[PDB]
Amino acid sequence: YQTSNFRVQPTESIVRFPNITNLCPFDEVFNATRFASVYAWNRKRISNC
Amino acid sequence: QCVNLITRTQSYTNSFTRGVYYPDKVFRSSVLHSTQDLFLPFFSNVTWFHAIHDNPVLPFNDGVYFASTEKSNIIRGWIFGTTLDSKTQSLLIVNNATNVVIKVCEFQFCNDPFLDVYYHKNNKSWMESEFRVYSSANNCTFEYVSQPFLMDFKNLREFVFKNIDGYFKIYSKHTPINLGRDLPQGFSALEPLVDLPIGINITRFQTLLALHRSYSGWTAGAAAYYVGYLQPRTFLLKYNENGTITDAVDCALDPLSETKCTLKSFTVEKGI
Amino acid sequence: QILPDPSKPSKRSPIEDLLFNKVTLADAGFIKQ
Amino acid sequence: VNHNAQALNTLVKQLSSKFGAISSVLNDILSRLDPPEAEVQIDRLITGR
Amino acid sequence: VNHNAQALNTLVKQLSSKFGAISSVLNDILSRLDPPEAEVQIDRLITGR
Amino acid sequence: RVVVLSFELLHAPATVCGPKKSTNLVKNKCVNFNFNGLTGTGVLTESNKKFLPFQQFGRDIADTTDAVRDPQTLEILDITPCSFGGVSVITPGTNTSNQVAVLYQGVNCTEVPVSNVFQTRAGCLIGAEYVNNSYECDIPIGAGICASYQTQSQSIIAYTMSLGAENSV
Amino acid sequence: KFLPFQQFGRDIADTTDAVRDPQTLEILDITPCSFGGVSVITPGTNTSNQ
Ligand SMILES: *[C@@H]1O[C@H](CO)[C@@H](O)[C@H](O)[C@H]1NC(C)=O
Ligand SMILES: *[C@@H]1O[C@H](CO)[C@@H](O)[C@H](O)[C@H]1NC(C)=O
Ligand SMILES: *[C@@H]1O[C@H](CO)[C@@H](O)[C@H](O)[C@H]1NC(C)=O
Ligand SMILES: *[C@@H]1O[C@H](CO)[C@@H](O)[C@H](O)[C@H]1NC(C)=O
Ligand SMILES: *[C@@H]1O[C@H](CO)[C@@H](O)[C@H](O)[C@H]1NC(C)=O
Ligand SMILES: *[C@@H]1O[C@H](CO)[C@@H](O)[C@H](O)[C@H]1NC(C)=O
Repeated sequence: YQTSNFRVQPTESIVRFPNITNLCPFDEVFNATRFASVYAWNRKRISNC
Repeated sequence: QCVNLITRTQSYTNSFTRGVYYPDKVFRSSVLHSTQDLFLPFFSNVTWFHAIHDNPVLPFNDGVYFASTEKSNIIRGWIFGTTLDSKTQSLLIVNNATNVVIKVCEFQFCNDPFLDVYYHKNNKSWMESEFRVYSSANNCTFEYVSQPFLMDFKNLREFVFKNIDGYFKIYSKHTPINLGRDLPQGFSALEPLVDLPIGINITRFQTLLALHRSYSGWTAGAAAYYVGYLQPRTFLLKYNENGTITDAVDCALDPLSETKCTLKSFTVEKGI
Repeated sequence: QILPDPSKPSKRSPIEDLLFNKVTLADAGFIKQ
Repeated sequence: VNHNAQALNTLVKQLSSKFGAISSVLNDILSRLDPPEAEVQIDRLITGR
Repeated sequence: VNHNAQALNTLVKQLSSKFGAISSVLNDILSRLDPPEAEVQIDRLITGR
Repeated sequence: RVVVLSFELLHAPATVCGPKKSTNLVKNKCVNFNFNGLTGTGVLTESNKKFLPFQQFGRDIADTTDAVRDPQTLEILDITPCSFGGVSVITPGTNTSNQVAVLYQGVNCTEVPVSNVFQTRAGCLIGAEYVNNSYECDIPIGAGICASYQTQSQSIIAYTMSLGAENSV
Repeated sequence: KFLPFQQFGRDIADTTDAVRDPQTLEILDITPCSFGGVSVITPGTNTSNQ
């Protein structure tokens, strides 16, 4: 008599993503040799990072 | 600066079975898969331009198939965009024989965009300037550099450009051929070398040319290239054991091809 | 041609061997799946 | 053999049909929507299957 | 002959039934309603048919 | 010194945002995996499939994912589903005995835990003792195997069935 | 031959197959336009592509 079904339950989860390599950091904007005055306040675009 | 290429020498040719590419990044082995995508239909009409030193205006029309057979790098890059009057973003792709440069911000684009080489002694020489390709640049949201597209017989270079959902996709292939009967009869699928999250609207394009100076010298040259257009069609692609598109069927070419797509096989037995 | 062949591992006749080759079985995966 | 194989393939490929619901995969239905409004979509998937 | 004719006539008659939709003429559902409701009504007709 | 970060989430594709992290890759074990947003469950195994360098997934004739490429180690991993099956209970009548055997249909005996464990082609048979005899079939189990209630204390035995008494005319 | 008060014309399956013209008072049969399956007769591709 076919009484039930069984499953093997997944023990644990894994998550994998590619190497964390290409970062444009904020060291270039915080470790600046000299900042910019307010009337000429420096501005940088940050994209694809 | 802006000395024009007043030349088209337009012609028309058969596409045969050329512009097939990989529609996704999925491996498949020994399978026949039906894909409904933007393809270059079999045996369509591809325009064959000869450029010698006007109207280099071209549309985009859901995507472009581009091909060339020039031995050297007379063909360099491409200009893409809806309207090219420095109002909205304009893609620009350029090769400098060591990398490839892609920019997006609006450019002036003097009405015959072309590069020049003009041997120097300034640093050493050979900087291939840009001053009147587009004059000005501002508000540049994207920029990209890579190993150059136009690498390296006859050496057919095929490119497929399309623009979907803010992504500019570029597929290509470099097939060395011998008979040189323009587009050869056979099969060769184009792998997806680049995807760019550019998010701009592309409607017109143009190419770019080299034009060395004599010693404005601008020594004359000849560049031959084909352009075809892509539209939505269903194809039956045949992936071999390794995952390579080895063959394809255009389901709307003729009644036999529609039968092949219905049976989902490349061989059909006697019957109705 | 119809009697079992003893040389072969499975004791099938030549005609039965031909029959089993000629039909390509699909859903016969039982022990290992 | 072929008739049964194609019946099974029809059954399997009918799993990925939304039957009018907002999507076919159950996990997307559950995460995107709250339990009451995702209940309708899940019930439609259930009756279709 | 009669059984075949009866089956075909029942199939044809099933076209002029609402199946819970507010009309049985797809043109009426299209014209008199809006997508977020005409679409659902048409889908219910499709399920019935 | 003051720095102000201003965030644009315009309708163009997004390209700047935080690390996604990665946890380690458990092979030979039914896990709940997620490779670059491709989620699923199953047993990950090393494979000899050769993807093309731009190809990240593998698909089956029925459009289900058979393989992945690990986004860090450029390695192809086959994915098999976890080991579901049916469970049948073999019994002599309760008029006879309260003793039973269990068949786990179409699964390997190794992964059974959800006493006389035998591996048939119908599945894993538990609680029946296999014998090197042959009787007329009593309870049909599967690929040539039957079960019966035997004496030599009574127990449940599994055997390969006998097609009949041999006879040479 | 419609009766002078009739406008439509219906079949056994309750589909219109005649109309009286409101201007010339003429009766026009209505026939569905045309349709049907399309079959491809082939010898084997092992034999011809015709
Ligand atoms: C450079 O930036 C780092 C950020 O981690 C900071 O700790 C360090 O003090 C900075 N050094 C200089 C010289 O700006
Ligand atoms: C292009 O190449 C030339 C020489 O090959 C080089 O001087 C120049 O810097 C390159 N341009 C870019 C943007 O990399
Ligand atoms: C790719 O397919 C060819 C036949 O078309 C075969 O000879 C070759 O071995 C395959 N590649 C590999 C890595 O086996
Ligand atoms: C059972 O699993 C072991 C290892 O897990 C394997 O070696 C064996 O072949 C398997 N048997 C069957 C019938 O699948
Ligand atoms: C990822 O980083 C690891 C460092 O352990 C390195 O061995 C591996 O080659 C890298 N892979 C990619 C695809 O960057
Ligand atoms: C309708 O008008 C036409 C003129 O366009 C006329 O010839 C015809 O007799 C009229 N019929 C009726 C029923 O009014």
